[PDB]
Amino acid sequence: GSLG
Amino acid sequence: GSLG
Amino acid sequence: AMGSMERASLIQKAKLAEQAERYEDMAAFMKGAVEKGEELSCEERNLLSVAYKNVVGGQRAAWRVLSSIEQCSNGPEVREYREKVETELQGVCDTVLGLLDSHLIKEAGDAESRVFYLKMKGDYYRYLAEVATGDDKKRIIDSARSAYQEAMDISKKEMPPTNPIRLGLALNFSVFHYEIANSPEEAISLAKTTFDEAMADLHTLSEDSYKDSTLIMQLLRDNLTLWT
Amino acid sequence: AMGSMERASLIQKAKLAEQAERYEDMAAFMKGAVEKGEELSCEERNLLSVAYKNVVGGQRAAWRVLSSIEQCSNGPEVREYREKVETELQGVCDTVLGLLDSHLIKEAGDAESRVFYLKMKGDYYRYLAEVATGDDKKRIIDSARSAYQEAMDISKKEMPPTNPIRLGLALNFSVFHYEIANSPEEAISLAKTTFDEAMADLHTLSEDSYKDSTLIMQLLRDNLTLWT
Ligand SMILES: [Ca+2]
Ligand SMILES: [Ca+2]
Ligand SMILES: [Cl-]
Ligand SMILES: [Cl-]
Ligand SMILES: [Mg+2]
Ligand SMILES: [Mg+2]
Ligand SMILES: [Mg+2]
Ligand SMILES: [Mg+2]
Repeated sequence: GSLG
Repeated sequence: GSLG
Repeated sequence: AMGSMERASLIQKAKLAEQAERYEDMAAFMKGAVEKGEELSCEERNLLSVAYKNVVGGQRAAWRVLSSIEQCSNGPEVREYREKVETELQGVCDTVLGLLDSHLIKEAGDAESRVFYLKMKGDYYRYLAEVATGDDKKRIIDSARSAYQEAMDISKKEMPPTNPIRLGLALNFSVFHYEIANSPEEAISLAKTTFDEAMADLHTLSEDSYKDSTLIMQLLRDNLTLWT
Repeated sequence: AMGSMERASLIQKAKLAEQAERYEDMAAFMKGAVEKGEELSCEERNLLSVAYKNVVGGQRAAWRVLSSIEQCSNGPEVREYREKVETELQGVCDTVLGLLDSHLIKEAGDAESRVFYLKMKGDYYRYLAEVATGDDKKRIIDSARSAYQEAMDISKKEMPPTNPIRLGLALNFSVFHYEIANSPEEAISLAKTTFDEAMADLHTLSEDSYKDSTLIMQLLRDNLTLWT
């Protein structure tokens, strides 16, 4: 679910 | 175009 | 190691390695560039982050496969090879943390650089925490939280709520809360406040800035959908 | 290097590395297994081939990206980094060729093992030829052709026309003709004869053997569509  |  | 290669040549080769999807090479070129001792431009910080994101992303996905297999099993081989992959992952995190501590963060005075590097420090301690066990796990979690908090404090004072750096920091700190810190309510509150604050600021943006910000807002929304 | 690890543990770890998509690790585990000196079973030969296929496949795709960029450009960096990737590719091919010469091929007496290893020898010389220039290129091409021809001669004498080993050898030798040896007619003739001979033999097969053979026949057909 994090960035990228 | 080869195998795999 | 890359000590004999020109900084500009290291940057050029990092961009070639990105085009070739050779992310271990790209990371080694960017480590060499950092170790030249000069501060990194915006473009160069992004090259550094992309390189190591991809390298550790591979290691994380492999570690997850191996840990799943090891858990199912619970001879020594699965444990041995999960430990080998784990050690190599920890090494990559220790390398990135080392570049930030020597001496990227201390030289970074502008908000865009300082927030970027402190978010990175949070993210790489967060990957350490994903594989850590016990008390050790506590001190690493607290390192991640501290880094993310310092970055949040500067971003809220220095950048607009739609700034993509600020939005990506909030996205990752929200994931830290939900996945590492066992604080799903803090995760949802952060992601919701961050989304609503950016929504309200969108009217200020050009068409291209609007696309950059809304892209990351959609990631906050996708998490909120998953978590609620 | 893997000298202290049990053969069976190397095989087990190669299968774990395949599950984790860690193909460099899988190849190193399988190199260790080969260097134990014992012949490889069918399953183990497939592990060896998959590991190095994936490793060199990555290197080949990267080399193609870099060579394309270098050609467009025609400082030293693109050439330097294409040469680094090229050298590492040649190293991986030399390693596989070395395992086949010391001593896989000479111990392989059954047609399934001997054809498999000689096809591999053809394929890794073929990857060497893809990056080779000039006269050097000639001797490497001839090594590939010789290996493929010996494998074809044994397969035609010892295996049915639908045998997947035999069909995959013919597929790759046909690609060798079209892409390396500048012999597109030989490529089309080989692929067409191989397809028609297998078609005629399908009636002999079980449902599962039929699926294995028709899968490779479709690859010959896809090439024939591309080439005609
Ligand atoms: Ca191991
Ligand atoms: Ca280079
Ligand atoms: Cl690395
Ligand atoms: Cl390798
Ligand atoms: Mg200089
Ligand atoms: Mg609640
Ligand atoms: Mg033993
Ligand atoms: Mg003709």
